[PDB]
This record gives sequence, C-alpha cells and structure tokens, in this order.
Amino acid sequence: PKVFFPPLIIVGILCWLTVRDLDAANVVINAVFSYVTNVWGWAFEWYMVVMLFGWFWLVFGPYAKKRLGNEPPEFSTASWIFMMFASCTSAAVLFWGSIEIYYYISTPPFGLEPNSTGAKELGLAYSLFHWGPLPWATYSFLSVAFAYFFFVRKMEVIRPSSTLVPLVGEKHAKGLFGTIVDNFYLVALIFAMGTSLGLATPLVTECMQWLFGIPHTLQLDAIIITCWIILNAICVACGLQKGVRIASDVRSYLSFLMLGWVFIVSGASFIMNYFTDSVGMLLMYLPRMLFYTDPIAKGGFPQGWTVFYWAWWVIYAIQMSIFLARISRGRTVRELCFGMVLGLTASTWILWTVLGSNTLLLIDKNIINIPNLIEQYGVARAIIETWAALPLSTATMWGFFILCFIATVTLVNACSYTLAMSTCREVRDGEEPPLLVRIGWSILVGIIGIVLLALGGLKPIQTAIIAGGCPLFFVNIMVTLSFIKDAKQNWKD
Amino acid sequence: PKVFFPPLIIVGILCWLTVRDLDAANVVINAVFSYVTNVWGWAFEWYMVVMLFGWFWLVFGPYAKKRLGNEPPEFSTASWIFMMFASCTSAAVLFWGSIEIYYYISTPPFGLEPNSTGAKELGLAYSLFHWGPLPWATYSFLSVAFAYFFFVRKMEVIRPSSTLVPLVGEKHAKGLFGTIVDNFYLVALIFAMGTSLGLATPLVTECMQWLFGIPHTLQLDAIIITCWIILNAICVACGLQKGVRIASDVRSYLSFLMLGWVFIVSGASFIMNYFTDSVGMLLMYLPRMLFYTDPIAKGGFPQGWTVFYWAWWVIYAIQMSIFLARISRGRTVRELCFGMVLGLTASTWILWTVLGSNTLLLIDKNIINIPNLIEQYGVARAIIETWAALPLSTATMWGFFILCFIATVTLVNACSYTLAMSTCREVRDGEEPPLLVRIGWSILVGIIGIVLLALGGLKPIQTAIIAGGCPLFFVNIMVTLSFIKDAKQNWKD
Amino acid sequence: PKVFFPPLIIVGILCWLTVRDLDAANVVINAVFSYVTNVWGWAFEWYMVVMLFGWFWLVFGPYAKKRLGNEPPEFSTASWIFMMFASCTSAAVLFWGSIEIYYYISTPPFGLEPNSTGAKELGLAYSLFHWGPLPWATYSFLSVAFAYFFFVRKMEVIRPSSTLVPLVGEKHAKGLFGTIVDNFYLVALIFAMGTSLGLATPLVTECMQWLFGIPHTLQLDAIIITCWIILNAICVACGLQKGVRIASDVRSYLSFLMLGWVFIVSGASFIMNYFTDSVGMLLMYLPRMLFYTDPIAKGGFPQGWTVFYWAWWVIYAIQMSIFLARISRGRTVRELCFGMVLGLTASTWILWTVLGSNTLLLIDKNIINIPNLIEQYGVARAIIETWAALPLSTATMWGFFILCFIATVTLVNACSYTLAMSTCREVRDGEEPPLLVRIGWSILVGIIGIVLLALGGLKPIQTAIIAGGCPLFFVNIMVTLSFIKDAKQNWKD
Ligand SMILES: C[N+](C)(C)C[C@H](O)CC(=O)O
Ligand SMILES: C[N+](C)(C)C[C@H](O)CC(=O)O
Ligand SMILES: C[N+](C)(C)C[C@H](O)CC(=O)O
Ligand SMILES: C[N+](C)(C)C[C@H](O)CC(=O)O
Ligand SMILES: C[N+](C)(C)C[C@H](O)CC(=O)O
Ligand SMILES: C[N+](C)(C)C[C@H](O)CC(=O)O
Ligand SMILES: C[N+](C)(C)C[C@H](O)CC(=O)O
Ligand SMILES: C[N+](C)(C)C[C@H](O)CC(=O)O
Ligand SMILES: C[N+](C)(C)C[C@H](O)CC(=O)O
Ligand SMILES: C[N+](C)(C)C[C@H](O)CC(=O)O
Ligand SMILES: C[N+](C)(C)C[C@H](O)CC(=O)O
Ligand SMILES: C[N+](C)(C)C[C@H](O)CC(=O)O
Ligand SMILES: [Hg+2]
Ligand SMILES: [Hg+2]
Ligand SMILES: [Hg+2]
Ligand SMILES: [Hg+2]
Ligand SMILES: [Hg+2]
Ligand SMILES: [Hg+2]
Ligand SMILES: [Hg+2]
Ligand SMILES: [Hg+2]
Ligand SMILES: [Hg+2]
Ligand SMILES: [Hg+2]
Ligand SMILES: [Hg+2]
Ligand SMILES: [Hg+2]
Ligand SMILES: [Hg+2]
Ligand SMILES: [Hg+2]
Ligand SMILES: [Hg+2]
Ligand SMILES: [Hg+2]
Ligand SMILES: [Hg+2]
Ligand SMILES: [Hg+2]
Ligand SMILES: [Hg+2]
Ligand SMILES: [Hg+2]
Ligand SMILES: [Hg+2]
Ligand SMILES: [Hg+2]
Ligand SMILES: [Hg+2]
Ligand SMILES: [Hg+2]
Ligand SMILES: [Hg+2]
Ligand SMILES: [Hg+2]
Ligand SMILES: [Hg+2]
Repeated sequence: PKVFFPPLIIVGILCWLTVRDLDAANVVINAVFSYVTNVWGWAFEWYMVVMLFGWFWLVFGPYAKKRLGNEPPEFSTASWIFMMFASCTSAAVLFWGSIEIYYYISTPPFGLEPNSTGAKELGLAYSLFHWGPLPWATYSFLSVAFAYFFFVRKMEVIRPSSTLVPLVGEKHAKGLFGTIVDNFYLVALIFAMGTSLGLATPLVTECMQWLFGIPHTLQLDAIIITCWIILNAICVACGLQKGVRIASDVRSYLSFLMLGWVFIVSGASFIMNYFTDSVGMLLMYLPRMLFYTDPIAKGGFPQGWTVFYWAWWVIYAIQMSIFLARISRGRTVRELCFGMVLGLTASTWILWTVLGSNTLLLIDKNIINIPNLIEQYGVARAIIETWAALPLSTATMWGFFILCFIATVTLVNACSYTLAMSTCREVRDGEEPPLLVRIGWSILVGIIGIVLLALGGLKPIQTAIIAGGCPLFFVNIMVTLSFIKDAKQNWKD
Repeated sequence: PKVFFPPLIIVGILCWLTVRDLDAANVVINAVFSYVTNVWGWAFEWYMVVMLFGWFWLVFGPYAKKRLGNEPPEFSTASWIFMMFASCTSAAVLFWGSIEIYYYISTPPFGLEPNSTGAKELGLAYSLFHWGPLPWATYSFLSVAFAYFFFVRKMEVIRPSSTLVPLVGEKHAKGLFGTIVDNFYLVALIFAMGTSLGLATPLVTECMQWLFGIPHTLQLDAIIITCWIILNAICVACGLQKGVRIASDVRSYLSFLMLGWVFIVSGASFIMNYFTDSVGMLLMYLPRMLFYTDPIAKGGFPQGWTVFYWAWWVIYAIQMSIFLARISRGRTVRELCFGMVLGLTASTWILWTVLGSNTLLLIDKNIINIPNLIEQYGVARAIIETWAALPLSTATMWGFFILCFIATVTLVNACSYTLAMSTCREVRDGEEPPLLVRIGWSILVGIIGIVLLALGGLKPIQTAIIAGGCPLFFVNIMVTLSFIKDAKQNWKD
Repeated sequence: PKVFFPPLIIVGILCWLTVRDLDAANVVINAVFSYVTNVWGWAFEWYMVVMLFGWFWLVFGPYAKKRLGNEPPEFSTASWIFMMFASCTSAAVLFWGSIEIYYYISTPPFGLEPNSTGAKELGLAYSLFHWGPLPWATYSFLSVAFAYFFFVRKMEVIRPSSTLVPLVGEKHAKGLFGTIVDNFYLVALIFAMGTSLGLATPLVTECMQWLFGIPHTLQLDAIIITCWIILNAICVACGLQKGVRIASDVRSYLSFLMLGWVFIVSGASFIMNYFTDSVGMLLMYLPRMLFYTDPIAKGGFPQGWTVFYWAWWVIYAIQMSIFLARISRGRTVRELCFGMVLGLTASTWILWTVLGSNTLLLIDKNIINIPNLIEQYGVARAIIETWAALPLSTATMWGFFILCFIATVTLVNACSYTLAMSTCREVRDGEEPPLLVRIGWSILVGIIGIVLLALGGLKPIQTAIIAGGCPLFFVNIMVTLSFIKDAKQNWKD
C-alpha cells in the first residue's frame, strides 16, 4: 500500500533514466560516491564503534544475564551455533572472498608499496577486520533489540521497520514518518539485493565458459537472471519443500566441502601460519583500521573499502537481527552476544582466509600473474581463474558453478519472501494474497541487477550500497534508541 | 609567615641574579633542563602511568560506588559537566593549541621524516595524547582525595598542601617538613603562573600589531603586564562582581564562538576526518607515547614535549583537584572519575583539534609557508598569523585579542587569590588582611613573567615548569599516599 | 620400572648413534627443527595464547577468590614473593640474557635493517616479551591445577605426570597410556636438563681462560661436567645440608650483587630509560609478537626464537608448577595468579634488561665490536667478553665464574633428585633405594650435555628443546583438561 508503490516508482524512474544514458549515469553515481564517502565516511566508522561499545554494555551492564524471553530454547546450543555458522547464503561473499586480498596487496592501506612483502602481510588481516568479530558484534544490539521486541515484550514486529519505532516515535510512526522510513528502508534493501544479484551472476556466467564454453556477454547475464526468476516463480507455483528445503542443505554441504578442498590443497601449514600472523596483525592494527580515514595523503582506501563494506553491513543490519533474534528464543542476552560472534565469525573467517590465501599464493608464486592482466577482460573472470588454477580443475569448477548457482537461486527466493511480507496483511504468513507479489519483486531485484552490470564498474555496485546505508544509518540508530527507552523502564523484574 | 617570605626571597635572588646575566642565565637554565629531562624523564612518565592505573582502581575497586560525601549535589549533573567544560581559563592553551602541531610535523617523533605525509598523520594524535583522557585521569586520584578530605572526612583542607599530610606525616607536617614542602610547592606554583603569563602576554602583544600597529618590543610586553596588575589591583580596590563575574562568562562565551568559527571555516568535513584518523592513531600509538623515552637515537622529543608537559600537569595537579573536588559535593567516586574525564577531555580535544587542524591546513597547502620563516622574528608571531590567515581577518583577530586579553586578566586575579589564601588566617575568606597581599603577588607573578621573556627562548619557560614539577612529583605522591592510608581504615560503612 | 629403562635406552641409542656421525647427525637435527618449526610453529603460539586466556579466567571467573586449600599459608606473603624472585637457579639464563639482544639487533624481527637504530629499539622489548608476564602467566593454570590436586583435593600427586590424568584418562593412565606419556615426558625433560648443562658448561669453561688461562677445548668441557657429577655424587654420599643449603643462599646472594653491579656500572639513567621505552615498545607490539609467524617473507625469526623459547617454556611447565604449587598452601587462586607473575616477572625482567642493556651498550659505542667477529671462535666466548669489558674486570669475572659454577652445581643435584623421585617408591622421600639412582642420571644428563657440545651449534640445543616440548604440548593440555573436569564438578562449596 503506502510502502508498495513508493519503491516501485523510485526504482523505475532511476531505471530507464539510467538505461537512457550510462556514459552520463556513470558520472552521477561516480560523484555521489566520492561525495558521501569523502565527506561523511567518518560517520560510518563512528557508527560501528558505537555499536561495538554497544556489545560491551549489552554484555557487561544491565540487561546481560537476563533471559531474553520465556524459559525454553527452541533449538539446542550446538544446533543454534551451527544455525549461525551455516546461515551465510550469498555468493557475493565468494566474489569478495576472492579478489579482496588481491586489491589489498595491489593498492595497500597505510602507504605500504604495492605488492611489497609488507602489503601482503596485511592482506588477510584486513579481511579478518572487515569480516570478523567487530562487524558481527555491531549486530548484537539490533539483535537483542528485535529479540526483546519478541519474547519479553510480546509485540510481534510486523515486517516493516516502523512497527517498532513508536516507543521513540514522536510523530506516530503509524503515520507518515514511519511510512517514509519504511520505503526509504525498502529502497536501499532492494538496491542491495540488486547488488548481490549483479555480482552473483557474472560468477555463474563466467563459470559457464567452463562448460563447453557458453559465452558471458551482458545478454547472457541478462538471460540467466530471468532464467532465475522463472525457475523461482515456477518454484512458488505449487507448495512443497521437497526441493527448496534440501537446496539450502546442499548449498551449505557443498560450500564447506569446497572450502575444505581449497584449504587442504592450498597447503594447511601455510594457512595455519598466515592466519596466525594475520590475527596478530589485526590485533595490532585494529584501532587504526577502525578510525582509518581520508589521510592527509588522500589515498581513498578506507573510503573505498571500509566505508563501503560498512554501509553494506548497515543495510543488512536489522534484517540479519530479526533472523538471529527469531532463532534465539531461550537465550540470555550475553549468550546471544557471544554465540553470534563466535558462530558467525567462525564461518566468515574460515571463508576469507581459505579463499583469500589461495588467491595470495597464486599472485605470489608466479602461477597466474593474471589478475593484474585479466582485468583487461573481467574482474569476475580473474575470480574463476582463481578457482581454475586448482587441482582437479574440473570437479572444482563444477562444484564452483553449482554451489555458486543454487546459492543465488536460494537468495532470489528468501529475499523476495522477505520483500513480500514487508508489503502484506499482518495476520499469518504466505496466505491468500502473497503470490504474484513475490514473483514480481523477483523481476524488480533482477532488473536492477543487470542495470548495474550494464554500467559495469565496481562503483555502480559500490555506490549502490553506500547510498543505501546512508539513510539506514539513521533508521538503525532509531530502531536501537527506540528499543532502549522501552526496555529501560519496561524491565527490572 | 613561614610560607610567605621563603618564596619571596627565593624568587628575588633568582631575579636580579638572572637579570644581571642572561647570556650566562641561558646556560644554567639550559643545562638543568637537559639534566632533569634526560636523566629523570622516565620518572615523570611512570608517575602518570601509576596515576592512570590509579583511575582504574578508583573506578573498579573499593571506594568506587560510594557517595563522595553527604546526600546533596550542589549543582545539577549537566551544570557539573559544563562547569568542567568551561573551567579552562588560560591563554597558554591558545599558544600550544596553535604551534604544537607545527612542531610535531617539523620535528616528528619516531624518526619519521620532517614534514612527510606520515609526520602530519601523527600531529593531531599526539595532541589528543598530551591533552586527552590520560592526563585528565591522572587528576582523578588527587581529586577523589581532596574531595574525600572535604565531604566524608569533614576536615576542611586549609589552602597549603601540608594541612593534609599528617595522616602520612611522620615528622608532623605542622612543623618544618610540612612548611619546607609548602613553599617548595608555592615556588613552582608561582613559576608556573609566571610561565602562563610569559606566554599569554606576547599573544596579546602581537595581537596588538593588529590595532593600528602598536609595536611588540619587550618594553611593551613589560608595560602591558603591569597594565594588567594595576587594572587588577584597582579591581580588588572595591567590592562588586558586576564586572569580574560577567568577565569569565564572556571569556568562555567568546572562546566557544571563536572555536566554532575556526571549526566551521576550516572545513567541517576535513576535521571530522582528521579527528577520526587521529583517534585511531592515538589508540594505536598510546602505549608507545606513554613510555616514549631517550631513544638509543637520542632525538629529544618526548624529553622535550611529553616530559615538559607532564611536569606542567604535575604542578597544577592538586590545585585543579581542589577545584574539581569543591564542585562535586554529591557525586559518587566513579561519577567524578567519569564526569571529569568526559567533561574536561571534551573541552581540551575540541580546542587542539580545531586550532591545530587549522594550523596543519595552513602549513600544508602553501598558504603561509611562514612558520618556518616567521621564526626569524617571533613564535608568538606565527601563532597570530595562524589566526590572521582566516576569513574576516579583522573580526577574528579582534575576537582573538579580546578573548586573549580578558582571559589572562581573569588568570592574574584568580591565581593571586589562590596565592593569597595560601598565606593567610584560617577562619573565613578574603576578610580583613587579604588585600595588599593579593596585589603584591600580582607584581611577583608578572615580574617573573618578563624575566622569562627577557631570556626569550621556549626553554626558559620549559625548564621553569620542569624544575617546578620535579619537587611536586613527590609532593603529589605524598598527598595521595596520605589520602589512601587515611581512607583505608577510615571507610567501610 | 616402566619409566626407568625406557628413557635410558632411548637416550643411549640416540647417543653413540649420534657420536658415530656428527656430520650426518647435524643434518637430521637440522631438518627436524626446520620441520617442526616451520610446519607446526603456530601451535606453540596458540598454546600460549590459550594458557594466557587461561590466566584471565583463573583470575576473573569461578575458582578465583577461593582459598586454594585449607587455612594456613606455610610462608609469609613477602617470603612467598621472594621465594619466587629467588627461585631462578639456571645459568643458561646468563647465556641468553647476554647474547639475546645481540641477535635481535643483528637479525631483527619485522624486516627492520640489521644494526639499525630501530632494530636496537626493539631489542630489550623482545626480551621483555619472551621473559615477562605472558610466559609466566602460562604457568598459572598448571600451577592452580597441581596446587588444587594438593590442598583441596588431597590426592598427593606422585612425581610422574600420569598420576593425575585419570580424571580425564579414558584408558586408565595407570596402564600403558599413562606410562608411555611419563617416559615421553621424562625424555624431553632430560634433554632439556641436558641443554641447560650444554650451555652452562662453556660459560664456566670460558670463564676459566680467565684464571691463569686453562684452555676451553671440548675435552675440558668434558672434564668439568664429570668433575660436576663426582663433586655431586660425593655430595649425596653423606647426609648434611651444611653446604648445599648455604650454596643456594650464595648463588642468589651473588647473582643479585652481580646484577646490582652491572646495573650501577652500566649507567642507571640509561637503563631506566631503555627499560621504559622497551615497555611501551612491548605493549605496542605484544599482539604482533604473540602471533608472529612464518611471514610471507620467511625470515625465520619467530620460528627461531619465539617457537624455540616457547617449547622450552612448555617443557618446564608442570615442573615449575609443582614447585610454585608446593610453596603456596594458603593462597587464593587469584593470589597465586598475581603473586607468581609479579614475583617471577620481577626477577626475570631485571635480569635481561641489566645484562642485555650492558650488551647493547658494548655493541653500540664501539667498545667491543667483537660479538660479530668473536663468533669466529665461540658464542660462549663473546658472552664472557661481555662480562670482561666491565670495571674491575677481575672481581667481576671471578664473581661470574663462581656464581656461574655453583649455579650449575646446584642445578645438577636438584634435577637429579626430581629425576629420581619420578622413578621411585611412593611412600616417603629419599629413603633406602634413592641412591646410586640419583648419581646415575647425573651421568646421563651430563653425557647428553657433551653430546650436544660435540655437535657444537646452537641448533643442537635448539632442536633438543623443540622436539622436547612438541610431545609435552599435549601432555600439558592433558594435565590441565584433566584438572578442569575434576575441579568442575568437585567444587562449589
Ligand atoms: C579497493 N579499490 C581498489 C576498489 C578502491 C581503492 O581502494 C580506492 C582507489 O582506487 O583509490
Ligand atoms: C552480501 N555480503 C555478505 C557481501 C554483504 C553483507 O555484508 C552480508 C553480511 O554482512 O551479512
Ligand atoms: C544477507 N541477505 C539479505 C541476503 C540475507 C539476510 O540478511 C539473512 C536471511 O535472510 O536469512
Ligand atoms: C528460523 N526459522 C524461523 C526459519 C525457523 C524457526 O525459527 C524454527 C521454529 O520456529 O520452530
Ligand atoms: C619540541 N621542540 C622542538 C620545542 C623541542 C624538540 O622536541 C627537541 C629538540 O629540539 O631536539
Ligand atoms: C596552562 N596549561 C594548560 C598550558 C598548562 C596546564 O597543563 C593546564 C592544565 O593541564 O590544567
Ligand atoms: C591552571 N590554573 C592554575 C591557571 C588554574 C587552576 O589550576 C584552576 C582554577 O584556578 O580554577
Ligand atoms: C566553584 N565555587 C567554589 C567557586 C563555587 C561553589 O562551589 C558553589 C557553591 O559553593 O555553592
Ligand atoms: C636467532 N637466530 C639467529 C639464532 C636464529 C634466527 O632467528 C633464524 C635465522 O638465522 O634465519
Ligand atoms: C633454563 N631457561 C630458563 C633458559 C629455560 C626455561 O624457560 C626456564 C623457565 O622459563 O622456567
Ligand atoms: C628449570 N629447572 C628445571 C632447572 C628447575 C625447575 O624447573 C624448578 C625447580 O626445580 O625448582
Ligand atoms: C619449597 N620446599 C618444598 C622445598 C619447602 C617446603 O615447601 C617448605 C615446607 O614444607 O615447610
Ligand atoms: Hg535501477
Ligand atoms: Hg555464502
Ligand atoms: Hg537478492
Ligand atoms: Hg559460478
Ligand atoms: Hg531456469
Ligand atoms: Hg508448480
Ligand atoms: Hg518449496
Ligand atoms: Hg535478502
Ligand atoms: Hg549517511
Ligand atoms: Hg625570576
Ligand atoms: Hg582557555
Ligand atoms: Hg598567572
Ligand atoms: Hg591576543
Ligand atoms: Hg589597565
Ligand atoms: Hg575601586
Ligand atoms: Hg569583582
Ligand atoms: Hg592559577
Ligand atoms: Hg623530579
Ligand atoms: Hg644424546
Ligand atoms: Hg639463574
Ligand atoms: Hg640439568
Ligand atoms: Hg662462568
Ligand atoms: Hg669436583
Ligand atoms: Hg660423604
Ligand atoms: Hg646436603
Ligand atoms: Hg631441573
Ligand atoms: Hg608439536
């Protein structure tokens, strides 16, 4: 209703208004980045620092030690920690967990010389930063919030974000404020779903030139994305999880077998060392990476990575918190705070150290002095060469195509559901109306997906997330303030 | 009496014994510095580390959580935190908060190359060190002390420092020990008041060559200082705070408007970044700056700055603690510990980041490649060029002359009062005797003021503080030991 | 019995199987090092990190605050802290506390250039790491264990390590597992006693070419070691501590007088600074040194030092913990945790800063540009030149020969006792059997001693400890797991 159409038009105007002119599009998107980034980047860091302090308070202060709800944990502790370990479902992870370290060593932070021994020493470590405990802790607050809104303050938070900012909401969030926030939210949240898409596709697509060599061309990106949505509409068409249940159970079965594979093959001893050293590098540099900013040098690093990644982390905040909340009925506040960081950091670290060491090795020993060169056709390209360069370069590259495919096939569905529930009747779940609704936003996510690929930079996707979280930085501080002042007076049994 | 004359003569002998020979004076003062500094510098650091650990204990151990006195806080919490934010009343702050960063970038710590990109990266950060939480926490102990001596242990501490070392005082501090400590104290405490003076004057004086261009010459320094004391004697002459009450209320009104001005003009976005980066630099380097010493290199930095600043911080210790104590009736021990650091660090940080960024910008973009050159006539000079180089270079430079003037006019009075109470009848306040007493020490502070300017280095003022705190390092450890062993057995309600 | 012969043969086969071929011996020992080190080094670091976290839990969690036994502390607090300060009894300490800093500055960590100003800046600091609180805290756990096994869980732990792994021991450690662990233990524990020996001798021996110049030759190493065991057998021969009691009381009297000497002479002011700076360097670099690994550079440092030293620390773990446990009857868990680190770190720091500054000074100011050159005959050599170069180069070098002699004379005995009790009747102490047993292992420790010196590297002794702790890393994790799960359910009064 008041949240349905607003996105719809805002995207649409942005679309054939982008599709009309990409040479001019790629100059606005380009200037907004170097605006929001250079001018307001510090805000994004301070945000995460504050949310990080959040985690300490949540752990050591008042509402720690206090049963986040009724008695009974719906899942066992280990089932819980694993439920988190396995929750990663995105393929943009395999993208970034592949070239990230390459970009770190080619343009280092800290004025270290490109490709130097030192540059390489900080590579994995900066992954361990960007994807370790810190960012995962910045979820604890909005988690313990959205979980308190659920199991102690039995006020089931209807999907939109507004349905929980009355406790702060001066101008009743059931009105305009709440609505102009929920679509502000939804818009970035779709753009992000569009950014995952417009990364996950080229990986599958390029994987395809390793299957009797079907080409990659935008057209082919364009075909496989719609080939998604159809296979995903005709998946909703009838009711039975005899496929989509076991799908996820494979996507995680395969991913751990594939990373186990890269781990073992890449050399266990090397990684066990490079990890160890990178921890100490991380710990050493942690305060410097947090507040790493427009140096007087003006290199653009943290601006390019930290600030961009953090916007992204901002966008999927509450979202990931509803999830973490919904699987944590019985837990203490402190339990969640620990459990999630342990569980999530474990899955995220293994990923980037494994895939990213393997990349560093390749770049280092002259085995595919390609990334640098291969950027003369495709980033996405290099990333699969990174897979390619491995033992049994067939069974892997297949494992990589399938795991990479049925990963994004599960993404398209779960976040068209999440996207439908946010514009629907309150009462139950996917009842009578939730139909051509889900199947339509599929088309919408996907069409922004190619829109970006048409523009073809990394910027198009970078600015997309940045502009996204910019708003949702506020939306987040709100949901969390809203939570405190409630809980504040509404606890102390 | 036993504290009046001793200072008087010790200063006097030092005076026309300096005034006889400055070319020989500037060789003793020169050798005592490079004595006390190089040989005993570590002591000053360890001191501050210990006092810093102090703050942790004070916060997490026993006397935390325990009402520092009776029930009722004389001021509200916000009035309290602001009372601290606004308490800065010195102009030597505007001196150091101006050239400090210049000196950091021209002679860096850590063997970084002068003027390099890296040197500049550490500039503000080292201000944030020297003037952030750490040094301000090293006050908490002597605060919670002098505040305990007041509101739980109703034993109103008569102005001299001795009147509270019997609880430790083996050879009753009411005797000789106590007395030879109170003038040892008073002597450095005046020398310091003399050092503030002999910095605050040239700022006003040079500001004056921006007022139809009245010269600066020592003579003119000499005239304006006595022009102080007269305007300050004839201020005591009759009783009414229809001027000296509203004076302070202006000096703080103007300073925040002037720093707000420099902030906005200098570029908000730049500063917000340079601050952010400098925090992370500070946090990164904090353990290294604390214990930063005579490297094997023997560069002289920490020796020159850290050790000198810390002596200064040592001197105005108890003094600033009586003050902080006297405004904190109702507070908890932990409250004070937090409140003061927050409140004080807030005011101190804003200052040095604002004024000091503005300086770095100027030095950086070739806009006044002067500091280096302008040192061929005046440091004090450069500092106002730093003001000068700003938009509406008239309204500012006036704002800077006035704020800089009526700042030191309030300094001369408040610390001639503090200087009079320390040599007076116990009973009440400024009763019958406190008259020609206050007006005389005015003359004494001021005359040491020019004495230094006659010698004209930064050393004269540097060694002055160093030699000062050297003693008072002990005097401090005393007042604080004295406090513990009392409180120790004299608490646990 | 089941622990007596197994060592005996395992050493013996290793002996004339080494003594047959040193040119081939020095190629296996050489390859096992660069195996265990390069491939499994991280394990040794993680171990110490875990044990370091151990100390936090032991201090802040459950069994803190809880009387480690009955009421009465057998020794006073100060007697206790000193008992720890003085417990150092090894001469390999004077070896490492002598050339360590030289090796740090000649091959630095972190890619700093050999002999550079920066290299020297990190020298002492890396000693403060390797021999400060961290490693000493990694004892707290096995201490609080072995002390709990004693005074709350009155189950006097018969000397072998197995006699306390039933609480974990699945396949009853009274059987084979326990036995094949106790000799696995004993073997490394002797090898280590052999490594102390094969370092302590050349120090005494070279000290001897400063006594009308008796030569040093292996033969002479070989003679003085047996001259040990005889003087040590004929020490057991009859019963009276009219010599061996007052021996220790001298060895510690002399060592503190000798280090007091080097301290004062070397320049108090310099050291007080170099210490101070090195603390801040240590604190700064601490997370980096902990996890310092096979860089991508592959320099071999941490591999060479950290990993080797840590193996050593692993070997003398439980051993040093039985000791620390046995002197801490009345103490709280937290008490021990603090007491030991304070006490032990105090003795260890003073040592390496004093001896190691003195070395740096010598290397620095061109006063004995010898270490580099003198390695063309003896490391052991250089180390005494380091003593030699001092004021009253006779009274010292004598003090160094005697303190260095009667230090190792006490070592040979105390750890042939410890070595005998581990293969003996349970009931009392040195009863009827404990005789030709102690005197025999003397011969065994000593013969491995020269075996190493015959091979003559630092590697022979380095790999000896490495291979040692490799096993005992496990043996340690065991004794400590075993302890938790007992205490776990067997506490909570
Ligand atoms: C990471 N990367 C290379 C995409 C962006 C850079 O960090 C910023 C830049 O290119 O200057
Ligand atoms: C999709 N991905 C993981 C790359 C971006 C988001 O940060 C995911 C997340 O952190 O939960
Ligand atoms: C990252 N994203 C949005 C793809 C997935 C959600 O954040 C978490 C989920 O849907 O389980
Ligand atoms: C995670 N989620 C919501 C999909 C499944 C439920 O949490 C499990 C349940 O409600 O029993
Ligand atoms: C800061 N300054 C330049 C005044 C003193 C220096 O740090 C010491 C020096 O000049 O060597
Ligand atoms: C006058 N000033 C501020 C420069 C030196 C003292 O350190 C002031 C203070 O710290 O309270
Ligand atoms: C710094 N000084 C001495 C100028 C002022 C006092 O320390 C504080 C005060 O008088 O309020
Ligand atoms: C700060 N001081 C002492 C000047 C004013 C008083 O604290 C206020 C009062 O005593 O009511
Ligand atoms: C310390 N030392 C020199 C014995 C071993 C080195 O660290 C390793 C090496 O020689 O490469
Ligand atoms: C003999 N020494 C001290 C050199 C090696 C061991 O580490 C000693 C110890 O740490 O207890
Ligand atoms: C280091 N070592 C084994 C020589 C001595 C023991 O560890 C401690 C002791 O016997 O007191
Ligand atoms: C340290 N040790 C065991 C040698 C002596 C005893 O602890 C002292 C005692 O048992 O009275
Ligand atoms: Hg679009
Ligand atoms: Hg994934
Ligand atoms: Hg998506
Ligand atoms: Hg793929
Ligand atoms: Hg399909
Ligand atoms: Hg169907
Ligand atoms: Hg399904
Ligand atoms: Hg999603
Ligand atoms: Hg923003
Ligand atoms: Hg003077
Ligand atoms: Hg001020
Ligand atoms: Hg003054
Ligand atoms: Hg002025
Ligand atoms: Hg005047
Ligand atoms: Hg008057
Ligand atoms: Hg007045
Ligand atoms: Hg004052
Ligand atoms: Hg001093
Ligand atoms: Hg041997
Ligand atoms: Hg020793
Ligand atoms: Hg031994
Ligand atoms: Hg010796
Ligand atoms: Hg002998
Ligand atoms: Hg005998
Ligand atoms: Hg004896
Ligand atoms: Hg021993
Ligand atoms: Hg091992």
